[PDB]
Amino acid sequence: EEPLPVLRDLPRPEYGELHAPVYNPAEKYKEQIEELHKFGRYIMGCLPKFVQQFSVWKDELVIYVAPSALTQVATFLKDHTSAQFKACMDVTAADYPTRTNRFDVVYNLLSVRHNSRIRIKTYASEVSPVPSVVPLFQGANWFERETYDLFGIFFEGHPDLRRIMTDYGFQGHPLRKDFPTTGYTEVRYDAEKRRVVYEPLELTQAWRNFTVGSSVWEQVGDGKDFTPESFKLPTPAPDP
Amino acid sequence: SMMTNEQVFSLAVEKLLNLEVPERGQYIRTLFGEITRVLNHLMSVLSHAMDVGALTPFLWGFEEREKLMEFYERVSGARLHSAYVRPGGVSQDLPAGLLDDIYMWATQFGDRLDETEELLTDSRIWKQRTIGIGEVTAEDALNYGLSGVMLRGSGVPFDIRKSQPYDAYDKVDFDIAVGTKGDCYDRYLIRMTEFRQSLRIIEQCCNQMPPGPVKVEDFKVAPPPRALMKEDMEALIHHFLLYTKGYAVPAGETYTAIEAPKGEMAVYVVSDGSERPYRCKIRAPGFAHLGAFDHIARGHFLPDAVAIIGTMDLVFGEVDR
Amino acid sequence: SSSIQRTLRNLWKNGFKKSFKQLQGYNDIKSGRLVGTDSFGNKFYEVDDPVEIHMRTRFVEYTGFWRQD
Amino acid sequence: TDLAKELVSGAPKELITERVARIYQETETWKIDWDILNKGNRWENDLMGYQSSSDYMQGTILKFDTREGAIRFAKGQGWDYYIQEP
Amino acid sequence: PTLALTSGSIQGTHPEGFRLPRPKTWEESSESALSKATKWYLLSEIFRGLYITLEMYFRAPYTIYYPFEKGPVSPRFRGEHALRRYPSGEERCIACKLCEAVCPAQAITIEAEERIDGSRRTYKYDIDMTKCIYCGYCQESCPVDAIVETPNVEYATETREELLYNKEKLLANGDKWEQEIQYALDADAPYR
Amino acid sequence: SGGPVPVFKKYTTGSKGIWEKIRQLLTLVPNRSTGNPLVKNYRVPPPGYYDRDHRRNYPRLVAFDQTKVSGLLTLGSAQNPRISVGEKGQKELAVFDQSVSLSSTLATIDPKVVKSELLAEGGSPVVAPSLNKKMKFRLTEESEHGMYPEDYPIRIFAQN
Amino acid sequence: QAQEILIKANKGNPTGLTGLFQHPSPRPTLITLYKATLKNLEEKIPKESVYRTAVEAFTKERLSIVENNEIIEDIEKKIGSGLVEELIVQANEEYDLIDKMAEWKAWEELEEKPLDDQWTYFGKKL
Amino acid sequence: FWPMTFGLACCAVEMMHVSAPRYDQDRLGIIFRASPRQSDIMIVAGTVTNKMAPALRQVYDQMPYPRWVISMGSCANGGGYYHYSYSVVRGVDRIVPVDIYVPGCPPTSEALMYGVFQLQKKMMDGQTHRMWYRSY
Amino acid sequence: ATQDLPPISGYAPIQWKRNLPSRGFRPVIWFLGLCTATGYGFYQISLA
Amino acid sequence: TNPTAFAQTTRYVKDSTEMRTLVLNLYRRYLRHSRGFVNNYNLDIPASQVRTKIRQEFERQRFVKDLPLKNVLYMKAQMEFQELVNFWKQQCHVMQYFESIKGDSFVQKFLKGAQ
Amino acid sequence: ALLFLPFDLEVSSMLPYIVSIYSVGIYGLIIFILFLLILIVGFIYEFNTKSLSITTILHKKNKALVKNLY
Ligand SMILES: CCCCCCCCCCCC(=O)OC[C@H](COP(=O)(O)OCC[N+](C)(C)C)OC(=O)CCCCCCCCCCC
Ligand code: SF4
Ligand code: SF4
Ligand code: SF4
Repeated sequence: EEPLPVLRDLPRPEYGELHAPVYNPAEKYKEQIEELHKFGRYIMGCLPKFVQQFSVWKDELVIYVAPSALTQVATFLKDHTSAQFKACMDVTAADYPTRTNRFDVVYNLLSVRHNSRIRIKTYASEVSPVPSVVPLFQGANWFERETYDLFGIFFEGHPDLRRIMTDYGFQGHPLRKDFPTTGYTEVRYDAEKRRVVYEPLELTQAWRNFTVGSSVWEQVGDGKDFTPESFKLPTPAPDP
Repeated sequence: SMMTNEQVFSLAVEKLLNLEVPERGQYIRTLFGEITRVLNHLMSVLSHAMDVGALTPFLWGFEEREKLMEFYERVSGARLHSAYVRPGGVSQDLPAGLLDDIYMWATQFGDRLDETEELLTDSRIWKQRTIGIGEVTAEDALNYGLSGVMLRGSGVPFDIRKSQPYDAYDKVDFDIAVGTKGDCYDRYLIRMTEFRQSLRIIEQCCNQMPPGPVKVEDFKVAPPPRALMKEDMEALIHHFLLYTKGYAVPAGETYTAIEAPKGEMAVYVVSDGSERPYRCKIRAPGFAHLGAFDHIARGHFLPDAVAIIGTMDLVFGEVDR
Repeated sequence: SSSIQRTLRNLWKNGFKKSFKQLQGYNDIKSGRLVGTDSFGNKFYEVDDPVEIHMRTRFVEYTGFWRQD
Repeated sequence: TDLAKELVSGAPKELITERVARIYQETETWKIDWDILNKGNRWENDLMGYQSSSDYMQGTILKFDTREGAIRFAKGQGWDYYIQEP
Repeated sequence: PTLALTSGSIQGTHPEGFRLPRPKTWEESSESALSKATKWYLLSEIFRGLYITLEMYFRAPYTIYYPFEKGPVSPRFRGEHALRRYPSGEERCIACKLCEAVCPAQAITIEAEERIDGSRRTYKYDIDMTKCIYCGYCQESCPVDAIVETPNVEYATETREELLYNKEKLLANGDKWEQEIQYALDADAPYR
Repeated sequence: SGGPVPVFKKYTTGSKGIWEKIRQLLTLVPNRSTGNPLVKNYRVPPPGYYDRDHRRNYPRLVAFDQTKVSGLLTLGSAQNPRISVGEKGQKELAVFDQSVSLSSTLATIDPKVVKSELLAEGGSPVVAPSLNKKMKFRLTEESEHGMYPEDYPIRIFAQN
Repeated sequence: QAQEILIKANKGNPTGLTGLFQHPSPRPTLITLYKATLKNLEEKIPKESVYRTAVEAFTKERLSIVENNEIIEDIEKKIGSGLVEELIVQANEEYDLIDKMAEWKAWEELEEKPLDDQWTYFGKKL
Repeated sequence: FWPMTFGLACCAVEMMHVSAPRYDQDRLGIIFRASPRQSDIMIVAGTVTNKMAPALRQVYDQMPYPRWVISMGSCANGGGYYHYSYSVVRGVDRIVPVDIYVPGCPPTSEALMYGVFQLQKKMMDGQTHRMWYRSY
Repeated sequence: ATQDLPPISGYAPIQWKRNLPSRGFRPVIWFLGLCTATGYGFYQISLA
Repeated sequence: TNPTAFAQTTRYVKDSTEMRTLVLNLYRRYLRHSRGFVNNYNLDIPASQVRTKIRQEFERQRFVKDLPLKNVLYMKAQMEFQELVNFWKQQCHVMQYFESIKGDSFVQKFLKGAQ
Repeated sequence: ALLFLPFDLEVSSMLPYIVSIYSVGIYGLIIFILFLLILIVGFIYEFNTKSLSITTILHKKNKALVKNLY
């Protein structure tokens, strides 16, 4: 039955010298870096016919495979007990027109058993078929459809591949680097036709390209190496 | 769940930048990470209940959203779209007297949850609409990529706040509710437990908020104070350069996931060494949940599709983006 | 805040002429202490009534009788 | 190499028949932009003075790491292009 | 020595008692048949839910009477834009074009030159209010506090043209709302 | 713990006098607050370098092809050397300057070397490393977590 | 020979995971699956493989736990790979992985090498 | 004042808060109707995409007269954040007539209520039957 | 002093565990009252 | 899960003879469903005109030589067919599809500003 | 819906008894019970046959995964 206190009038402490703990955030991933280097090396040893190379950055491990090796490596990472990556969380692509094969099809897998994440990278072109992992991961059904819709990647074996984001009968694949960000056509309602119609694009205010202020200098340096000593090549000893 | 979305992008950029938020900044993102989680579950649980036919709980809890969005508006100036969580910390510090209002709200919110459970939890009509509806096996939950409450309702005890901790979630205590039957009623109970577990975290953050800077002490990423900007030449240069060129991010890529209220939300960001992201793929938890709807809703009747839609917590801006 | 005792109490303070204006635009008969009047003519009041809820301690009286902007 | 990838790209025919691209090294990367329209590149909006346009490629600037990549990509799309020698 | 010898893991181990116990039968209940049938036929929990609802009927509602009453606002609130002046009447904006570059929606258009008296001043400052996302980046980037957002929200218009603010409109807002702008700046001064 | 708290200890507006006794008589759970914030307590005051250049010391992206991976099984590592010395040392490392298949390397090498570097714990398979080794859970009981009793079809997992 | 073995049950008590039922004969099944795996390894995959070496290392030790323990909880606590119903599924899927690996011939030379510009991002080759 | 339930995006959250107890549009006679036949106000609260525009126009055309349209938020007004997107209509007034424009991202609940009050003010100035007498 | 911080003693603990205590008579009593009311009701119907 | 109606599994055809048969089968399906297109989409033209329009689109890609382009063209032609039959396209899009269609001289273009 | 008609007629058949309960006395009361007891066999029949359920066309059955080992 006591009155409620005025929490505004309760005393507060006073603090002085407070800047930061000066430390490098990359150091806390050191243990993770070594363990993923060993696990990636294990996968390369188990599949020397399919794994081209692997990379470990902080706490992320990437396995680089060919299109004709994706189904095997995904099956190995799905069923092997050491790596029970049962869940495919995301399938996506990135466009690099400078390469012979533009696209980088990326598969992020999750293992709830071992609390681990792994990434699979494979490549593709505008006409090169890519195996579908829908038979392995039914959760890849929509992600592959989205990847095709916005890039145009031929997922062979997909049970139902079609547009999922763009309008019906939409021409073009928006996330390609050569597709303009405003597209080509726009809609409006035509009073004479009594319906909404597509028309070629015209903008009252054209998009302004402030991006030309790209630095004439490079900002970030060459970086600091954090490769585990267990994975660096040994150096020959000096002369006796 | 606005501030959680900003956090996953901020975490990905901070990881690429090789920076880390100071101690007080991490707690603020945890405090409003759980305020945002409550804001989402009020929208999700009560709209799902309203679609089933329980109109009244929607009205009660939306006033709780009004009180929570008042905290959103006081720290940022927008009730909904608060660009408050930014790479390096938060845009502005907590105003004077905010924690007392948050703590005052928390003293009553337990009764609000209990009154909501009075109309739903033990109701025979509510259980008839949710028990045995939208059953998901633990195997099918993993194969279809379900996460969060969809995965946890099927018996799998997995939470990203525990699996890959971030931003002072390691410095608080909370429990995860796990279902056993994987239907709409199990996920309703889990989302009601998370209501109380967030309130448990909110109280701890209010009692453990440390002093210090809220943003990273680096003017090549974070804006300098205005008083320093107008007296220090180097501050004025960094202020000029931040708002006219941004900050460069070292070349690379990352896949950073958080425990969003809908589930696992992740971003796949590719950096080309410039001040613009080369690629940004946003992994939406609702996108994966809706891709399993045909597998889940088969057999059920048309009214059951309404329940299955509402138990997935589908916000289609997240799905489509 | 929804009782008839509060309404009758505020009805006695304002008088019929002022309360009928509140019965036409405000939808609620309310009383308060005059705080000021702006350059447009609106009159701003503050309520000392202990039964008024949080966000209702300040209210305006507009100049018009049928429309309020 | 010689595939007419413009047939399955989805882009309109004017990129192949009308518009001309430029390949240039502006100072470490090779870029591809499009020559402006003779008419319709810009015109002042009569209402608020905005800069209007009907050129949908005006803001598109491809980036390449090598000269070979820029030429190979342009040929693969059937683009009419000229190389601006550095 | 880890669990790697059996391909196991620390995370793979389920806690003690993870397996669900045996489900109960009909004889293994705690309530009698008549006890469960009385709660069933007489709708025990349904009547309780009605009583909880009837309690709310006697509590104070939350409704405020807009527009006679307004919801709370904070000095950080983002609303209608306005250009600001110094106390002498001179415009604060030096046509520096910082806010134009930051603007995530490209809603700001600035054209500048040298004034007749020789000052670095703009002659064209337009904000497309139908394109702005009311995000406050222009306010944060201004080095002279020229561009601000006032707490105003009630400026809905019949036509979309009226949401194309030019410099004269924006300066008129700054004169109109200068006192209210002063409240927000003074209160939010310590945190900026 | 978060057990029940009396209504007067919550920052809401309650009842007084005879009406508080009536409220306690006709409420199923009388300790529940009304939810209306206190006017006199809530919101009464209205709101109105190189040493620390961690970005430029970012980790460098390093890839490991079959060529270098083969070198580690054959020549050892800089932490656990198995390489020769002198001009013989540089002759063996220059072997891995061009394409060297790992499957060919795995064909002719001592399993005592494969089971020490490629595998671990004496031939044990390498298991997917965990993102957080502190992730553990334990079942609890209603007297601990305060949630639904056991008859409800959910369970509560603590930190353990 | 018809060794008809139940991998996943569709009836019985619930295990705590939705859709996963209690296996009525846990220990005899794991022995049969483990032993048929080791025999299937020696018959399909050459001894130079690293997958074959690693699988035999943990298949024997997993089998050596079921052969020397009667308490189901003790077996689970000594392996740490889920329940025994889960352990049976893992053993089944590993057995099916040997058939595919033997078919794939995953131990041989890299089938398709990448192009020179393939794993190069913005000029810095990976 | 019976608007049609047409919440497209984050602008719909503020429209749901108008029906919340704090503002309680129902006290003003405002009820949201699912069917266009029972509605006379169309509140476009959210981004209108090219895939949605024909559906939006069809839904608008099925409202019996008299009908009014409220455009809420920057997306519906002129495109907003997604103005330069390949799949966004740059303003809902390219498809349907708009009677009032409510600004904000999102407009607050009070900003929307003010917009409704402006429309109700214009509706109270209607002279349809005196138009027949004095103009026809 | 310049930042919002918790009080030195901290905030008082709040209620977050479920609080829905059972209320009402035992089901036996409700059934008896139903039979008691039915018996008295038919007695009055019989008298009428 | 199950695929939608009229869905085909994606397969990369490696034989030009087998590809030719698949194209001819699909062309027949377009002709057979032509009367359905007029019914569902309420077109103002006879089904005979619809079949003529279908043939023109197939005649455009008559002389495509590269096999990889054939598969992508075939795959996209199957997706469009599944879109039309299932009535996923809105009627406005199909009406505008038939709205499609002498070039001016040099001076004529010069006078109006050309292109 | 079809079984509604036989039960609707049974309910409508009690109307003569409602307004003549006193006159028929015990004889009519026993006949009234016999009328209801014959119709209660239809109620037992519908319960045991489960004829008042919903005729779904899909059925969810849990297949068992088995391995034909060698
Ligand atoms: C008088 C005419 C109007 C009401 C008629 C019907 C009332 C309910 C009868 C069945 C009760 C029952 O079955 O009781 C079962 C339950 C409780 O028993 P338990 O769960 O074992 O309790 C656990 C152990 N205790 C006994 C220690 C608590 O009681 C109730 O939930 C009572 C709820 C009543 C509160 C609301 C009253 C107003 C309702 C609205 C009226 C218009
Ligand atoms: S608030 Fe943001 S979007 Fe609006 S004008 Fe300012 S910078 Fe542009
Ligand atoms: S940032 Fe301020 S001073 Fe610079 S152009 Fe914008 S309004 Fe003017
Ligand atoms: S205007 Fe802003 S708040 Fe409204 S729908 Fe568009 S992005 Fe969301």
